[PDB]
Order: sequence, then C-alpha cells, then structure tokens
Amino acid sequence: PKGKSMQKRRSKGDRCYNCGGLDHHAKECKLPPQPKKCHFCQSISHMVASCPLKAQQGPSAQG
RNA sequence: AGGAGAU
Ligand SMILES: [Zn+2]
Ligand SMILES: [Zn+2]
Repeated sequence: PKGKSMQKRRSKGDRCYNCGGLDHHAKECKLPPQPKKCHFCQSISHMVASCPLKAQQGPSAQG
C-alpha cells in the first residue's frame, strides 16, 4: 500500500468516487456502482477513516 | 479522512 497526503475534499484534487478516474465523477462514471474503498489500502472492508495501516504509517495528531 | 464535486 502506498499513496500521498489527501483529505475529505471535493472537485479537483480527487477523482470519481466510484471508479477512481479523473476525466469524470461518480455520477458520470461508465461502469456499475462499485464499492468505495479505503483511500489508503483500497480495502472495502474498512475506510481510511479506520485503515489498520495508517495507524502506524500516518496516525497524525490533528483532525 | 468517507462519499456526490469545497470541503
Ligand atoms: Zn468512475
Ligand atoms: Zn485501509
């Protein structure tokens, strides 16, 4: 698992909330309604909001 | 860090 810093945001700076493409958004996607995945390990099991990795990769101290 | 395009 790897990536870069990001936050709960909208529009530019993020991608289609359904597939992960940039030329469109989740409401203009061209595939069926996918499960959204952890922005950190892509595990649908949980969310980055609970990623078992970030707990020791970037647990931060502010939110 | 959790949805819908500024949070
Ligand atoms: Zn898409
Ligand atoms: Zn995760």
